[PDB]
Amino acid sequence: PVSEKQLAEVVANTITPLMKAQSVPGMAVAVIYQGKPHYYTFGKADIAANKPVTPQTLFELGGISKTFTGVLGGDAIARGEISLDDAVTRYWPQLTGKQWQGIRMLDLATYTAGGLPLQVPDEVTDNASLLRFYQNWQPQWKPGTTRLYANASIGLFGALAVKPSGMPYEQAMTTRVLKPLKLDHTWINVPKAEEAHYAWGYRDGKAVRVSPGMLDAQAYGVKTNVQDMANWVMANMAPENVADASLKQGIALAQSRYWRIGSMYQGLGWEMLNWPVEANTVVEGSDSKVALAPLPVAEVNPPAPPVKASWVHKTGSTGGFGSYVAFIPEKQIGIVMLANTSYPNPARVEAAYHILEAL
Repeated sequence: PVSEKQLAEVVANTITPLMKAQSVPGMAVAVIYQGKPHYYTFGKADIAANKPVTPQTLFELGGISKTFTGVLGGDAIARGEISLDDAVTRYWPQLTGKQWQGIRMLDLATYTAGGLPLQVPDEVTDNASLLRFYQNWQPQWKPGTTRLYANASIGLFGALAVKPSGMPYEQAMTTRVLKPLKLDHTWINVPKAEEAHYAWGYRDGKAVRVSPGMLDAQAYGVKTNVQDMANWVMANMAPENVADASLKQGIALAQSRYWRIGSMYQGLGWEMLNWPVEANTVVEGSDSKVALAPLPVAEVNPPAPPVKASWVHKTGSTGGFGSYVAFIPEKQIGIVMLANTSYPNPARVEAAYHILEAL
C-alpha cells in the first residue's frame, strides 16, 4: 500500500544525499516490490565521457559474487556431485598436508577452516603455486571454531565444487546458475561487445577496474547490471518460482544456517539475520572492523534450513565499486544498490534499511 511515485522520492531522498556525502558518481538502484522490480538510476558511469548510469551499466559486485558461488555450490550438492561435509582433500587429493584433515568443504565456504587468509597472495600464479600455498598454510585455529572472512576460503570452495562437473568454473556458472536464471548479462569476463556498458570504478578520484588474481571469479569477479541483479534477488527471495530443480535446492542451501556469529548467520555466500531487526544490528556488523575480524562461531547443527523471516544480505566491494543487496522473503521486499565508489558499508546498510522500511 505505498505508491510507486513516492517510492521514487524515498529512493532519491535517500540515495542522492548519500552520493553527495560519500562522493559516488553513479548508482543503480532496484527496489523489488510486489513481485516486480523498480529501477532508479543516478549518476555517471564514466565521468570524462559523461556517460549516465543506466539499467545496463555494468558494475563490479565484489563480494556479492560469493552468493553466486554458494548457490553454484548448493546446486552441486543437489546434483549429487558434492557434499559439504566431505573433506577438502576429497576434491583436491594433493592437499596431503596433515592440517587439512578435519576440514570440510563447508568450512571453506563459510570461512571456518581455521584462519585461511583474506587474500590469495599475488605471487600465486598457477595451480602449482596454489597447491603450495595451501600446503604451507599453518592454521591459526581449529576448524569450526572461528570465522574469518577470506577469499582463500570460498574461492577454494568454488574451484573445487565444480570439479566433479568436468567443467571450468566460468562455464559451470553460466549453464548452471546464469542461463537458467536468464542472467544473460552477468559476466565473469566482460565481452568486447558489452564493453561500453562497463562503468569505471573510482577510487580517490581515480578511475579503476578490478585486476585479476587467482580465484577471482569465485570470490570477487562477477559483473552485472541492476536488472540482472534484481532478477538474482528475486530468484533468491522466491526460489519456488525457479524451475531448475537443482538450482532451487541450491539457492535454499545457500540461505541455510551453518554458524551464528553474534546476531548473524552464515550461509553459502549469503549472510542472514532473523527478521525483525533493528538497523543498528545490521549496521553494527557491517562495519569492517567486525566483518573482517575473526570471530567465534556457534555451530548450527544440523544446519537450519532457510527462514523466510530473515534479513538476507551481502556487501561487495572492489577498489572502485560498492554494492549491497538485501531482501526479506517473508515480506517479499528487496533492494539492489550498485555503485561506482566503495563507500562505507554501514552507509549502504543504513540506506537500504530506510528504503525498505517504507514498504
